[PDB]
Amino acid sequence: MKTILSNQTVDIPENVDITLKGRTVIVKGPRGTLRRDFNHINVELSLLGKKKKRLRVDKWWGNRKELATVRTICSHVQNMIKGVTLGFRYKMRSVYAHFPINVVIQENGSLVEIRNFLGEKYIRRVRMRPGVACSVSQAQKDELILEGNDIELVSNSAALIQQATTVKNKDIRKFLDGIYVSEKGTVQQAD
Amino acid sequence: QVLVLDGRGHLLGRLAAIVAKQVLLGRKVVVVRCEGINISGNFYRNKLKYLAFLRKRMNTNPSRGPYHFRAPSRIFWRTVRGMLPHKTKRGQAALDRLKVFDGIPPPYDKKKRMVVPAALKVVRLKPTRKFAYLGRLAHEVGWKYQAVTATLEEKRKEKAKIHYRKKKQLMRLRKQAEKNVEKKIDKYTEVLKTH
Amino acid sequence: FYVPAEPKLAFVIRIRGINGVSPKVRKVLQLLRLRQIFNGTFVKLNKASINMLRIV
Amino acid sequence: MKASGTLREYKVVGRCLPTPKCHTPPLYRMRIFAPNHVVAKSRFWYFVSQLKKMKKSSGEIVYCGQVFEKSPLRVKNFGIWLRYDSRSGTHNMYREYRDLTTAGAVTQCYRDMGARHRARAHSIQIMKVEEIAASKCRRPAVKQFHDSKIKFPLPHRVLRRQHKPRFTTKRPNTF
Amino acid sequence: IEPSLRQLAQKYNCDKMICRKCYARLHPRAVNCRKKKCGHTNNLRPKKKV
Amino acid sequence: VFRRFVEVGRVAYVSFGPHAGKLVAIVDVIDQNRALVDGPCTQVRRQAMPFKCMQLTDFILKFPHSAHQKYVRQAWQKADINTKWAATRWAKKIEARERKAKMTDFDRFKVMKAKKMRNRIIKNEVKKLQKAALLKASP
RNA sequence: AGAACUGGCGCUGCGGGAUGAACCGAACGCCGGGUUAAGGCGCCCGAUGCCGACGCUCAUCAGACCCCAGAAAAGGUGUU
RNA sequence: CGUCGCUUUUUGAUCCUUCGAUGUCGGCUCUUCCUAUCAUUGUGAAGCAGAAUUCGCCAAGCGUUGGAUUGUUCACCCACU
Repeated sequence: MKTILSNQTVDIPENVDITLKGRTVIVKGPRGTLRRDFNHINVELSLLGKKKKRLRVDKWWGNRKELATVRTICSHVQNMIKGVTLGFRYKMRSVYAHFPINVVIQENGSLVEIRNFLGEKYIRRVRMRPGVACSVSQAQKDELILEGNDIELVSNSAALIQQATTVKNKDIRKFLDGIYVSEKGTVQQAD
Repeated sequence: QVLVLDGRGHLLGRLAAIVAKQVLLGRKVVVVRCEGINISGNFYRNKLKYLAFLRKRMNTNPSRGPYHFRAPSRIFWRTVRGMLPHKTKRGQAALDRLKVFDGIPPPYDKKKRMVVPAALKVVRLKPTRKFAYLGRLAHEVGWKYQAVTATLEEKRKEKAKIHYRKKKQLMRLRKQAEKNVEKKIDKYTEVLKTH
Repeated sequence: FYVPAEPKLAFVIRIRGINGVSPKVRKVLQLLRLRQIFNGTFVKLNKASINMLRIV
Repeated sequence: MKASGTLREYKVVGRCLPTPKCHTPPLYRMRIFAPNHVVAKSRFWYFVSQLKKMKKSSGEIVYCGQVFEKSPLRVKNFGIWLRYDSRSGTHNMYREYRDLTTAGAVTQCYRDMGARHRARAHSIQIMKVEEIAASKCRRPAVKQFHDSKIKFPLPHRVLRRQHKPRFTTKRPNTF
Repeated sequence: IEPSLRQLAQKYNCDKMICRKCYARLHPRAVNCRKKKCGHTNNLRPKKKV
Repeated sequence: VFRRFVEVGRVAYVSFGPHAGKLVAIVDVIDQNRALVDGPCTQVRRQAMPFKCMQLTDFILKFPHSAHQKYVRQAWQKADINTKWAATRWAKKIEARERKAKMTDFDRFKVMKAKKMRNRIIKNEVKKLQKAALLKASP
């Protein structure tokens, strides 16, 4: 079709300041900073105006699979804005039958050492992506909490745990055992 | 005398046909840094038809027969050979004017390198489509010299900064010197006829 | 609307070759004196001569 | 028809011959789009024979002139009606373009039917062509150029290779 | 057992759509199999409950 | 990024084609790659040139959407494009590119003698700034 | 396997179809200049090294030119 | 009940090639290839509780035996796996 442009904008609150080197975006905020390069995605970005901080992503030329990626851009900025002010917290809970899951942390809140999963002798050590924090819950049974700024480093690491607790050579519809994610939240609440 | 082609950013087939005609016309052509030649189509596609190339193997003894080269220099060399009449002695002599080098050797690191804007990926592919590097489909297929080459590139390119840093020292100087004019009798006739 | 006279003569050149030719169509080409390729000939336009030019 | 080159609109009128039974037949008129006037009076006897009982032997044409658009400078929006044939059956079609002349808008059809529908130019019959005014367009590709103070840049420019030295020492900026 | 957690395991293990051609384990609101081997077909059945 | 657009009224240079080397004023974009142009004061009349033919310049003209030749003629010479186009650094470069093409053999000799003269002068002078640069760094 | 009608091959080279009995051009004394048919013009390989026009399409088995040398029903929120 | 295909490991049909000759069944021995997968790796689905099974996917790396009868190919049986 080759339409004339589309554009979404992303409003920026005051404690976070987005600066851009190009199609690379640098996001500094209160609880750290993080950056993403979009040198594959063929769009211009424009932060415009002092004292209000609006980011304008627009694509002038394009087709229907090139128009679909202008929202994917602006929805990745809002995960960089939300994660650098609030952060991400994926609470996940252990579900077990007869055998209780023994889950500890070896290395400074990075390595996760899972044993006594389904009565097996084999420990399952999970080393995580750099930028998340491991923490066994308090005032709750068998809950594991991951905290960090960047969603794709939180969420991929929360996927490695759930994938490691995979029941093999069995009926997966019974034998419902695993450390499944149960909540998608923030580190700081209600801002 | 001899032209020197930097090979990165170029396409495999678009560059090697232009090398194949310029080498039939008597020139001596040297393609340098043929590690970063791009090749169209995504990487898993092009890695398939190179693995299909590897099993084209004569049954009765594979020692004689198809010689699968794996360095991206001889990948580029073999592409030129299929666009030359190499079974004739005019096509044999055409290959002897081609000398292809992977990385940048020291006879050819201080020359000025030329590019072919016919064959560039920036020119010729639509930018929203996927391409493959010849360096890492060589590295995926038995080319065991990627690390020892990419070490010698950054040893090469670090020595090339300190040359260019001091070159723009030199031409800041002869531009600051030509402020001290004293010569505008001679500046009449060049600006009159394109300085 | 003044419609002119449909014209009285034609200049007929041959554009196809000599071989692989049906026997009716190599008789009329023999009658129009078009034997080699690219030979031209002025022809009277008639009912007898138009219906030769449909054969050929 | 080959649709060779840019086309050229012809107004072709013609009538079947006066028989002893019928004097002065009504001299029909069509609107033939053809690359020259010899094809143009050849398509008249294709279309008339499908509509009336007339043919070239018992008829003649009494006009064949190029009829050309009055406003070659003003930009117009054309909506045309098609009757192409497909590989399975045949379909009616409405179809909109946007050109400075009528024969250039129907030329832009024959190219576009061959591009999208693979329809060869002998199998497609133009029914009628006229300019429409804006806010009666239905196609959102034609509709999107109805914008006062429209603006757009030219990204990623590529041209003139081999025109200059094939061999240069200069990576060409695409702006 | 813990029946609030019993539902949360079934969200990843039982509550999905199965295709009759590609046999994939899709998601409970699929219309097409994502896998290319069936040609993105549109005949789906729910994963069978115990 | 995208500092100059096409627009109703944008002055464009025409690089190749039948009007190679003349300015035009973009009047109406017609479909996606073809634009209605004219130059009333630069000897190119009204037609649709393709966009890959033209070169955008940085002069805009505030005339209405698709007016006649007259109002574009007013806006061309109210804004006085032709003196502003000569007084730009890019038409000096296309002026300079044709002066070098019509350089006769006798002038090309005179350029050579006056080129090799002043490059002696700088080289015998840029050596003096090298000579004083070490003389700073020797104490 | 067997008939009809026209041409061809057999008896017949040449250009094009990579290769070829019959296909498409085209028929031949020995040459120079000119031009073309069928076919083509990234490089083998003569000629697009045109600032060619407009669209369509991404394949983890792309596709690519009469005869002609590989495929169907059915299906696809893949795009148009 | 229909109906659309593929393969040349069956048999036909054909008679193009070989009648101044291409040594004609099977077995033994040995190599390599194909996948339309029996097992083995990693998986998806069951009317998958487990165990055993069954249906599908990437997949030919590797294995796929010892005997009684019989010229047998094939068949049938004993035994292991």
